[PDB]
Amino acid sequence: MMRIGELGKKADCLVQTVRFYESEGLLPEPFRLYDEVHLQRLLFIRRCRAKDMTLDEIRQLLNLRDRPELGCGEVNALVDAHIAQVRTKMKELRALERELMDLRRSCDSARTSRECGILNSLA
Amino acid sequence: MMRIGELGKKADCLVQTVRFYESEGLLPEPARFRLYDEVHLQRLLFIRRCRAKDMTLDEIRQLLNLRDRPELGCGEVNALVDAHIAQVRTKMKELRALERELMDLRRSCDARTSRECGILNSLA
Ligand SMILES: [Pb+2]
Ligand SMILES: [Pb+2]
Repeated sequence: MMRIGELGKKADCLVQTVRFYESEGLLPEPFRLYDEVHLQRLLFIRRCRAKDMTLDEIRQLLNLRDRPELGCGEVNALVDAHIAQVRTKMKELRALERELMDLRRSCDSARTSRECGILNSLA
Repeated sequence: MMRIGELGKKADCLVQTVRFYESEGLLPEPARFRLYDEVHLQRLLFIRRCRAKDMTLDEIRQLLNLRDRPELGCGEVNALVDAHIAQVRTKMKELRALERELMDLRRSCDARTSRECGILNSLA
């Protein structure tokens, strides 16, 4: 059994982070003592957040993990939807890059603010 | 001269958005019971174009300060856009790596239960 400080140390995260996850309903119930189940939960959360998952996605995955008898098809759908999201964002960012490159080309090294091609194209 | 509602109509933005920009120091003082004029409209349009090019409120604040000083060199405007381009390029690299990571995750499950789920099991 561990206090929150020792749990945080073992999970390589701050006490305030553990308390954030508690306030968001991501940790099972536990002065308050914690054990191996809580540590493994924190590690699971950590790996999900490192794969860009939101708290809502993690809450859904945890609910499925807690119910081993349920079908896991929705897990595949969650990851597929995330992949689709990232692909759309990449397209948007490339278009933004090209837009900004065009903006940059509108001005040179030796001008005043009054003559600035960037400021003038934004006006 | 215009009230805020008319200014918002002309700039194609909400009154609350105008007030947000005011609270953030992005708009000059009202022309005159607050009244606005053409200068405020052109400012809102400038802000709109900047935000559509992914600029943050801090970058916009910087650009506005340089716009308000026409006698200065505009070299720092070029540097601001160059730094933004560099930022976007790094983000694109990170996102592509994330995409490839998520594709690998998805490949780990391929009519199973949660107990046997390859995705859930790889995250445990
Ligand atoms: Pb699955
Ligand atoms: Pb310039």
